[PDB]
Amino acid sequence: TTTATRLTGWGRTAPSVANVLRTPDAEMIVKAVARVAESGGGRGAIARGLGRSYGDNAQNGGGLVIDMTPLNTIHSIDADTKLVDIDAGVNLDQLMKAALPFGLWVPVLPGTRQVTVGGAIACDIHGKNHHSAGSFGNHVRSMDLLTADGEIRHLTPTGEDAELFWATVGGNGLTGIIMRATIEMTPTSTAYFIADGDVTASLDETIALHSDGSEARYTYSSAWFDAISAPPKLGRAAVSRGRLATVEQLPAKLRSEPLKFDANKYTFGPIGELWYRKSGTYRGKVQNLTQFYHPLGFLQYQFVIPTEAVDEFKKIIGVIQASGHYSFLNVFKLFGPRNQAPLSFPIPGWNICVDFPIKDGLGKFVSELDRRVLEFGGRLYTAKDSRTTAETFHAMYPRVDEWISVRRKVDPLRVFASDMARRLELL
Ligand SMILES: Cc1cc2nc3c(=O)[nH]c(=O)nc-3n(C[C@H](O)[C@H](O)[C@H](O)COP(=O)(O)OP(=O)(O)OC[C@H]3O[C@@H](n4cnc5c(N)ncnc54)[C@H](O)[C@@H]3O)c2cc1C
Ligand SMILES: *N(O)c1cc(C(F)(F)F)cc2c(=O)nc(N3CCC4(CC3)OC[C@H](C)O4)sc12
Repeated sequence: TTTATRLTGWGRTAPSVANVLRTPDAEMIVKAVARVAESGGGRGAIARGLGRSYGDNAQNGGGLVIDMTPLNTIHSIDADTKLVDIDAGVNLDQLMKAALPFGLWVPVLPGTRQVTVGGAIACDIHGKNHHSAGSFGNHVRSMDLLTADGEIRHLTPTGEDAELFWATVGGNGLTGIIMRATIEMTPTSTAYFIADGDVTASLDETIALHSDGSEARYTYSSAWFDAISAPPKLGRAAVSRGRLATVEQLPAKLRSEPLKFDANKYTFGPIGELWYRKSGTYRGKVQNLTQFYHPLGFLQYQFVIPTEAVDEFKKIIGVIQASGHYSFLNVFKLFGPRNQAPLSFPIPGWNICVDFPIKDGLGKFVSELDRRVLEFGGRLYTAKDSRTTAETFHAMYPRVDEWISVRRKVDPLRVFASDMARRLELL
């Protein structure tokens, strides 16, 4: 039933060999776990979704990895309660297409639709609407968790078992296997966005745009920013903000199916600077999911710095541009309020995603970035991380001990284990 497979995260780095189970039969998954629990210690088990996490949180070298993608039954969708009851292996793309005809919108979407509900919960994923909607965990009304004792537990965010529910959110698989969840969806009357585009010339302008109160007018906000140019250019951005459109805001051609699923010589001169300002500046543009949300040998790096530490954030950015490591795909956003999950990554503050080409000295440079992020009160994201230390991680998440204590109640014999758990000492 299990196949010895060579696994890696999305970054295609740090491989380890695991016996991978792949079954639609929930019963065989249950017996598998009990089989891991019976054989004493061993290197335990971990669930895996679509493998989109860049790090080592869904591989388990020398142990068992359970592939959850064949558990992809959508059980029910209800437009009146706005609830969706789905297996953990359903992906958000499948969920998005199933839910649209009910006037229901997946409440948190990440940069790719190929992620499982299970993965979305376990990494407590965020998106472009974090400042208005929180993260994925905020919208989960219930989940069924297969715990180390072989029993399936029904968890809810309030009432008893709350502690365990909030340990599972952003718990990277380490409380057990989410089999099934109920999600509350966002009502919508269209599959479209209405978007305002703003272009800044400086980091200080980017920050001001995000501090002037304009952010409250928009449910979705993000920006591509310059991580390469010298200041004051550094941190100039193409900002894209907006909301889901209502049917009366759609052009006529689109009002009958409102919920339809869907370099040159001038380039571095002043004429292109002008083109770039023009084409990035607009009001009330209607856009489908792709145009607005997916507008598009590397090391993905993501951090958030708390809101108040704006000087510190600016400094980190400068260290990056003077580093001699050049990143082109840079996404910036201001996160809103955090949730109660002790290992949830997002906090209110300045979030950035960069992508460095693997080069001589990068490894030791990002270690130095880790220290700055730590010192400035931020954290890195397990979904993006393959290489930080246990000591850095623990200090970045001061509620880790509180989280560890919950995991020890639910998994006393350390039945659930991963490459990340051992590296980050969450085992
Ligand atoms: C191109 C790209 C863009 C991205 N953009 C964003 C973004 O904008 N925002 C964001 O937050 N993230 C983003 N991500 C990261 C991605 O959203 C998360 O890594 C997500 O957790 C991946 O889902 P997955 O199903 O592939 O899970 P995997 O990568 O297979 O697993 C991730 C973690 O979830 C756990 N897990 C999976 N299934 C279960 C289950 N059934 N029960 C318990 N635990 C489980 C795993 O054990 C592992 O710890 C991006 C990734 C890529 C490749
Ligand atoms: N950081 O990676 C990041 C943060 C956010 C936000 F929610 F915090 F704002 C959003 C976000 C995103 O929407 N997309 C990202 N992509 C990274 C990789 C990608 C697709 C989208 O970019 C080009 C390449 C083809 O794939 S990251 C991101």
